[PDB]
Amino acid sequence: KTLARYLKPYWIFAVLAPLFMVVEVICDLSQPTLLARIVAEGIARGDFSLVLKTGILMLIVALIGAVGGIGCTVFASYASQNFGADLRRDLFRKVLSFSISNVNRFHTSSLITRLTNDVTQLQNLVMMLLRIVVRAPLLFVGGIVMAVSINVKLSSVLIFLIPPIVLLFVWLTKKGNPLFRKIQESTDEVNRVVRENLLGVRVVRAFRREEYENENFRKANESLRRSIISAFSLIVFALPLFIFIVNMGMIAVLWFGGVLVRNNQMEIGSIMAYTNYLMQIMFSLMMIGNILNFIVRASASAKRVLEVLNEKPAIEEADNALALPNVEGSVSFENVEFRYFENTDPVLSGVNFSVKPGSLVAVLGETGSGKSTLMNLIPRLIDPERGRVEVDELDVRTVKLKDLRGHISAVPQETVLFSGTIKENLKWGREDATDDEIVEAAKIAQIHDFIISLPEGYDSRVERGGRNFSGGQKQRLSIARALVKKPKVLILDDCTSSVDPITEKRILDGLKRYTKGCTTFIITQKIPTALLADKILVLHEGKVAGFGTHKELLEHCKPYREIYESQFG
Amino acid sequence: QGQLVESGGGLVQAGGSLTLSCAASVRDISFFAVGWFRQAPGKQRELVAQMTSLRKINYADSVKGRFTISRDDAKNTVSLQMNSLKPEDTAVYYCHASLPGLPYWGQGTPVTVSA
Amino acid sequence: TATLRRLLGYLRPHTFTLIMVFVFVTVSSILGVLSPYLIGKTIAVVFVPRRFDLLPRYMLILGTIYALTSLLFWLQGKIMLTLSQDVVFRLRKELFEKLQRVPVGFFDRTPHGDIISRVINDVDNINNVLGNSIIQFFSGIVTLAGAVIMMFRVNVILSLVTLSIVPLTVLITQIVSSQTRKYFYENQRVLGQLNGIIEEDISGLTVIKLFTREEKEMEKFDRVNESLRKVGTKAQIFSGVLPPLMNMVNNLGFALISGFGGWLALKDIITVGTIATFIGYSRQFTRPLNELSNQFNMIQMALASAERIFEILDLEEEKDDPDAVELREVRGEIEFKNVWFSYDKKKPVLKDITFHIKPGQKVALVGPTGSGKTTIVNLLMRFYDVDRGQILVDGIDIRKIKRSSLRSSIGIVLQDTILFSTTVKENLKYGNPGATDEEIKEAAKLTHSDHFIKHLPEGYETVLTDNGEDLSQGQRQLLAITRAFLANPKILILDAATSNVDTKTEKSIQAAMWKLMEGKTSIIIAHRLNTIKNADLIIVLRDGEIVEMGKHDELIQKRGFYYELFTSQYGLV
Ligand SMILES: Nc1ncnc2c1ncn2[C@@H]1O[C@H](COP(=O)(O)OP(=O)(O)OP(O)(O)=S)[C@@H](O)[C@H]1O
Ligand SMILES: Nc1ncnc2c1ncn2[C@@H]1O[C@H](COP(=O)(O)OP(=O)(O)OP(O)(O)=S)[C@@H](O)[C@H]1O
Ligand SMILES: [Mg+2]
Ligand SMILES: [Mg+2]
Repeated sequence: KTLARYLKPYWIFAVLAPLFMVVEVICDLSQPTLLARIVAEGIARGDFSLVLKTGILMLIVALIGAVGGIGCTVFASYASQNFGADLRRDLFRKVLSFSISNVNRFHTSSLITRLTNDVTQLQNLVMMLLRIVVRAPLLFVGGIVMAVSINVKLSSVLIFLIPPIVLLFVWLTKKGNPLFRKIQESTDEVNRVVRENLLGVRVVRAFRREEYENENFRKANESLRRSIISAFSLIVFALPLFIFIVNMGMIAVLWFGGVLVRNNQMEIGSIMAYTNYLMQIMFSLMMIGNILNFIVRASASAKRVLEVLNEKPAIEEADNALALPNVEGSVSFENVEFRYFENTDPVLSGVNFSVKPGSLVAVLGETGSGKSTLMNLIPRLIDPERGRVEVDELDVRTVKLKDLRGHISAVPQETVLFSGTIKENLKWGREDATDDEIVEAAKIAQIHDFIISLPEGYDSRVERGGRNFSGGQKQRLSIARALVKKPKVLILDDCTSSVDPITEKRILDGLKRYTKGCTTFIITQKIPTALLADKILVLHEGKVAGFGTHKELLEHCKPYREIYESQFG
Repeated sequence: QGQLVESGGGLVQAGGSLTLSCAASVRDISFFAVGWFRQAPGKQRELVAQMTSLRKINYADSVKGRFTISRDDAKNTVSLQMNSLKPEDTAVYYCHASLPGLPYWGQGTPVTVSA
Repeated sequence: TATLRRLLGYLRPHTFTLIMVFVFVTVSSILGVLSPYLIGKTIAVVFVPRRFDLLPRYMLILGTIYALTSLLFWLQGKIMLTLSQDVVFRLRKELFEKLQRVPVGFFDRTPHGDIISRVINDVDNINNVLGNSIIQFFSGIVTLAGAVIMMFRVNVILSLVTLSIVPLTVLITQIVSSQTRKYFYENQRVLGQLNGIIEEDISGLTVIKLFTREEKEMEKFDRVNESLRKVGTKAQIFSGVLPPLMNMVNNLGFALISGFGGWLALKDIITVGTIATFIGYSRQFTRPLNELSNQFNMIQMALASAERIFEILDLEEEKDDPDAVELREVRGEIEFKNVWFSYDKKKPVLKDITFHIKPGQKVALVGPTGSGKTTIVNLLMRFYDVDRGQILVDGIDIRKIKRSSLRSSIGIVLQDTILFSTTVKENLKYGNPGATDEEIKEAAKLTHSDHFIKHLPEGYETVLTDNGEDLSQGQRQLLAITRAFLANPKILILDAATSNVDTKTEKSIQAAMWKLMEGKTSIIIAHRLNTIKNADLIIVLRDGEIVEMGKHDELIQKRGFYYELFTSQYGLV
């Protein structure tokens, strides 16, 4: 029902599309009889004055139907395509608003099918309807009325012919819809199988399990073709049944027709006219049955589209939220407790510590502590179940998302670059950042040395995933991109994990120099890189281990001593 | 980089006492383990006292109990106190800097036990 | 022209079943022409004799005729549906299996979304040519031939007037069909373009929300979406422009029948009865001609999509040497001989790479960012080949040994960790499918992986999210380390093995890790120099040249680049 809202602004083209079909059906049905009237007068009178004058008139009527016919296509194609194009941009906007969880509710491989194929199914429905939206009822309602004057007491037979025809498409709606949905569900599997081999082809080739994935694709390809033949069988089985009711209807006409001869209710030549009207009623009945078959395929695809739009994102901006134009960087945590799944144990719990603005903080701990998770609470990537996160001694939820995220920059643990060029990728933080600004940030991250040593400098092609560079270069670019945004709160999740110890030193000292009034946080694994920070924070198993100087944590904090031991002895 | 300066030494009577100071310049001791070695004419570089950054001392069983190690973190110097000197102690004492596979040796302080 | 012959080329083994389709469609069409004529002929022998004389007798005859025709159309549709889906299935299978043969040098440069679209959308697009367009074509050619013989029986001279417009009918169809295929192909490439942004943005949305590129990626989408809208309308209009344009040619045709039947009607020749009868015969000839002309234009939609299908099938795939040797009794001998490699073939990445690794050696490849360490590893895995140089694995050259046997001897742990979306157990089981749970659980307990698997909702049977991002970044690494250690190869590559893994847990594996690493050749890449220091050979790389070589202690006293690299770890001077 909500799908009509996208067809609402293009109602001008939607109302003119069936209007041209009325012009078309009139210029095609009345023209052969009108041409015969010219012929009829051509034998009655003849001459140059009557035959040649009507010869110009017949060419005009043929042009009206031609423009009326092509006019129906143009007014419908524009309406069907604009429905789909505006539906896609509204779905993509909703998928862009989705949180990491909302992208994992519907599978990443399913969302692609929803935003393309499921749009196309509804797009074809608008195209199929608009053509026979006025052609189907006018040839049925207008078809029975012309036959009403010919048959007497045979109206009861016509009314009794409605329920078996209604049952034919109602059964097709009951069994059809779940089976037609299984097609769009099986496409998500071949979508996933292809994406698995696409993202990580090097893993498949290294272990030679190409034949295993070939078998995995064959198992999903057979699953798709069998899901199609299961729903389409309903259409094949409805064909001999629907055709037989038309034949049974003709049998009812012939049986009752012979009785009318005995009673003298219908003339000897009246059977010719009624057989012509019967064809027009059955052809119009077939027109409704054809679009209804598209409806069961479109309804299964409509559910998939609407559920993406009606899906509330896990992270939402408050209606009465106050936008923050300036952020000081006063990071504070008040008994923060977060869990991903109800059945599993808490990831983070009882975390309470205040952070000074401008100061560099080193965060250390074992693999699976909650370093990345806690750092995701600051730009509101995850909402806690118990406790609250505070930025500038005010809650994160009360501050507008676009305003809050604009002041906080981060360097993820798994660096992911996108399509375009180095400059096109770096301008993610700030598109308004001029060449002079973006260069100085790259001189901090040591990447500028290499940026210029490329075929087109900052305009050197960067392929999806950053895969067209070295591990450390992707990482080196990722640092400079966060510095470009010019933050007041900075997050460095394993900043130099794929970088050499010499460049590592140059990057860290280059940061402190350009973070004089920015709350910098660095998730570090190394002790000598952790000493560069003012206050060293420790995390272990989930809870906060210790917050203080290096001299304090060696005697007080127990897990800190364990990490320190593996590096010095 | 690394640099090691040795203070003290000289000659002392048998069954006495002496202090050996090992100063580490352009280096911070607080992170690496401290070491002490000795080389007598015809003897290998045998360990005297070894102490890791986490405070864990391992003296050699033949010099054990008598010798006492000291590390002054604010001064950045490692001291080795000698108690009751025997004729076996007549060797040139060396200081050692640890770090994971990145060491540095001392110059050598003179120690001669008279009988 | 060529694409059509190739498209129908998949129906070549189906010919035997297709002959039956031609038989069943012809019988049903002949019964479909006789049945509307028989009801109008026998009705004259109903009004004259009346009563139950001939009225109920003809119902049993017609009842069997209408039942046979209804069963014929059902049988036609049922056997075609199976054949249609099997041509689609084979086309889909031939694409995925071609990708597995195609080199890596395609995957990185081409967008992923366009590849998915070419299998999910473009093969779903060739469903309008199969079944429905096949039955109608064979029904279309029989009715056209069946009516042309009827027209020549009436008048040979009058049939030539209706045949003189036929070359002009083919003329207008060929102009429309050429443009219809032109716009429909552009529609499919832009669909794949849009599919590219969809896939790319979704797989990396966390990054987008972090740098607030919501409107920027929306405008990046809207630039392609509005372009898809502008080509989409042109494709749809041109597809449905032939039926009303052909209706105009029909109406102009009947205008000439009445036109010529007016000037000639003035003379003794041409009667009123002859014009009305010939119109009925021309109508039975125009109807299949309109359908065959429209079907040829409707199959252009599939022709444009199948054109994008053959582009992937025409791509140059990975080809082994004809004298491909399977490496038996693998030891672990690795040797490079003045290797020179470049990715873009313009800027040389590796400048003279030469070293010798004996079997059962721990080699530590070290150096700064973008040196060429991963490149040396990728060349060894034969993902890329040397421009001028030699790689000799166990004495035989890398080119002569088949990729199938070369990768059988080497197991890897990639720099950027990639995981499948199956159970944890099935993910670790990759590289060695013969591995029992006793092998899997004991190995995972040694690499500290089992510590976090027993805490998951379904344990070892916990179905992982795409790339396993539902775990910590280090946690994923420990999974990949086991996977390769389970695959048990004679040569192992630990390229950035413990980057995201903590210094404490990394040491906890080291002892048990080396026990599994003994009696095998392993090349380990790391910037954690103090962990790789105990390796049998240390190769220091710079710009793509070997600068320093030998063992740790020898290289420290040398005060070279390795010393500068090592001392840089500890910022205490
Ligand atoms: N597929 C590729 N296409 C183009 N250039 C590439 C590609 N892969 C790597 N490079 C370049 O090749 C050089 C070396 O790349 P790698 O072998 O990945 O580097 P590395 O020694 O592993 O360095 P890290 O990962 O940053 S420590 C760099 O200059 C890269 O930019
Ligand atoms: N999206 C998620 N869904 C479920 N569990 C998660 C998710 N992200 C993280 N976790 C779990 O949360 C715990 C801590 O995760 P992280 O914050 O990524 O760890 P970490 O301290 O950064 O460790 P590293 O990345 O390996 S240094 C682990 O037990 C993870 O399995
Ligand atoms: Mg992490
Ligand atoms: Mg690398």
